[PDB]
Amino acid sequence: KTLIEIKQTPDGIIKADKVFNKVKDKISLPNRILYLGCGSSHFLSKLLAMVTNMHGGLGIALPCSEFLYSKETYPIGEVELAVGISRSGETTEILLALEKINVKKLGITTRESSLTRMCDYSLVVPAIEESVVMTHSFTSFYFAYLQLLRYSYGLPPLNAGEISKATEKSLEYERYIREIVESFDFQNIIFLGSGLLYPVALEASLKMKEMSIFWSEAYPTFEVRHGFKAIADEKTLVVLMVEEPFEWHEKLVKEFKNQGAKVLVISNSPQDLGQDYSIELPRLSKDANPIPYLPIVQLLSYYKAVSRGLNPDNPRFLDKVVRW
Amino acid sequence: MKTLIEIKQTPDGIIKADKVFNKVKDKISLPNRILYLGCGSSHFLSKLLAMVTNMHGGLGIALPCSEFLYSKETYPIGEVELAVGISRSGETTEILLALEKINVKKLGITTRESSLTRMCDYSLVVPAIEESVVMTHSFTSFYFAYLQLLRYSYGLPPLNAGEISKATEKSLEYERYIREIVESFDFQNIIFLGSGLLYPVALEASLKMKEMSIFWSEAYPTFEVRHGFKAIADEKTLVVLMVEEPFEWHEKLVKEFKNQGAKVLVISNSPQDLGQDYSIELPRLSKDANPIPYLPIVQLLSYYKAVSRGLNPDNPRFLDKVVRW
Ligand SMILES: O=P(O)(O)OC[C@@]1(O)OC[C@@H](O)[C@@H](O)[C@@H]1O
Ligand SMILES: O=P(O)(O)OC[C@@]1(O)OC[C@@H](O)[C@@H](O)[C@@H]1O
Repeated sequence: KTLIEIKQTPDGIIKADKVFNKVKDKISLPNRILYLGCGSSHFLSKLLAMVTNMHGGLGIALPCSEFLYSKETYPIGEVELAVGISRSGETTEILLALEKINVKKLGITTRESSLTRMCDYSLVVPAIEESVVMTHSFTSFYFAYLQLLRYSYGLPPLNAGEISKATEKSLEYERYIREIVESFDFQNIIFLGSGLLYPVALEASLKMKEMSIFWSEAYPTFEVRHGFKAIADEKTLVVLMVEEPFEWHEKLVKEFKNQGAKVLVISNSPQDLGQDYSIELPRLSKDANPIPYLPIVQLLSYYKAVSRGLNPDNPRFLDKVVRW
Repeated sequence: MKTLIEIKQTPDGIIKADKVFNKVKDKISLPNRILYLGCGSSHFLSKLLAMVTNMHGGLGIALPCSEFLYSKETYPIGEVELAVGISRSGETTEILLALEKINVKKLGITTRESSLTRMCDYSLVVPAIEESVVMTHSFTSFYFAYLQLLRYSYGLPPLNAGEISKATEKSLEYERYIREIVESFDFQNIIFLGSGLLYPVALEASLKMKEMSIFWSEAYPTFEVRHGFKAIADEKTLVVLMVEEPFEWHEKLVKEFKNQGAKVLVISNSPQDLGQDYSIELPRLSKDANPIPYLPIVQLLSYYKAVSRGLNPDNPRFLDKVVRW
């Protein structure tokens, strides 16, 4: 089901737009927003917090358990809205977190659930997934909320059709991605991204980790030179995700190749940075631009998993919903 | 070899830090809104400082230098009353580039007079000198020096340096125990876990293992690990749980990892048996200083694992002591 779900990304964008239009005039997102989630939903929370800041607001993201047990170490301050993100809407930690919150609560989930019952409003984006690994729901949740955020902040709406078609372009790379997995049997991998693409790198790494029971890491693009690069050699694939690369990116690619690693560049640029593999995606509004990158990293993780005889639908030791 | 010698200078580093603090305490006033910038281990130290700043009623945010340089708009920086640039060498290009773009007051934290100190309004020069490419005792020394300055600035009483230094001497007493774990359980990957102030310590611990042993190491906020990340832990994995005051969930988590076949080392300030295979109890200190004794433990673990693999922690492959552009 994992592959089928990744391929439903284009439709997920359309479903998200529909939900946005249904609730847009029922809730107005404020300036100070706290985002809470676990696992992939935490990485989505980080992404939402980032785009909130990008558009002039003040967003902070924290893992549910850190809010539950160590909130004093985080710069939360006054919260005008608390957003709880949970694909299942049943994760014990998010429910525990929200019951401690008194301010307005907005839930983001795929279904009517325990979560929606404890929130004042909710974005129920029906990007249903049977797989334990979150795929198109991440992308769909992001778009639905982004539309709502832009709307609340007085910005023009994004073109859902254009963005959905952009993800169809990402899916055209399926065979090429399969070829990467077939031609280079990497033993570990590093995902790199800056700004909005950093949370995407974190999510990408988790996809690879869950689906492939793999050694995968993720870092803000240039932070990797600070010790982290020591574990990259001829058995490593480095995935650099960048919208508009500059000289430092070319130097970084060269640096990794000098260590023997192979480099895959996913960008919105026609520039040759010296990469071994290249995936060019349609450039969109800066805030929506990360969307087409998700299906690419999801497909890469899926095919690497299959190449190891693993079942991405039900990774060993994992539960679909973490409960306590 | 200098790495082990440097790890063992942790106790003295605390004393050196206290001396610097007392020399500059009335020359530097720390504000409410502070931005912390650093790279690599210095970034993880920045996260720790930002957290303790929040813990004490201030507003601290930490960012890797390059993210501030090229993607600051995606972060909740807001109004900055002070920018703190952390760099052991004081020569990292990214920190120099970051600070020159800032107009507000700038404080540097480094081990030596350098390019960094020359562009800051003032600096905490803590002479915890290190020849190893891997940062060790300078991390805790920098932390203590600033922590004292923060407490003083915020009207709180001073921490007892001698007591904290002694606490790290207790950490070092576990050297044999740690060496023997490395010699008996040949783990192939490792996961460090910590919450609150111990999360940045887990991040730093993981980097120490990564740099010193060219190892597969990961770090996560304690309970976040159940959310998919735990899939890579099995009988070849050592899970290191760092916790000051464990409760019911910690015992359950330890048991969950053992059920996957992994062995668990618990480093805590509690005598409670959570079911761990290995146990290291450290002296409990003031909440803000409590993380200090944990550093030499993880540094020693990374060092011995490196030696067991015939690797030289002083000069990890591919690494430059100072990253320049
Ligand atoms: O709170 P949710 O978004 O339902 O889910 C959070 C999550 O960590 O739960 C356990 C696993 O299924 C993970 O793959 C998933 O991302
Ligand atoms: O800015 P600094 O704190 O000098 O150093 C930052 C750092 O990443 O530089 C490269 C290596 O030596 C690393 O071990 C070190 O932590």
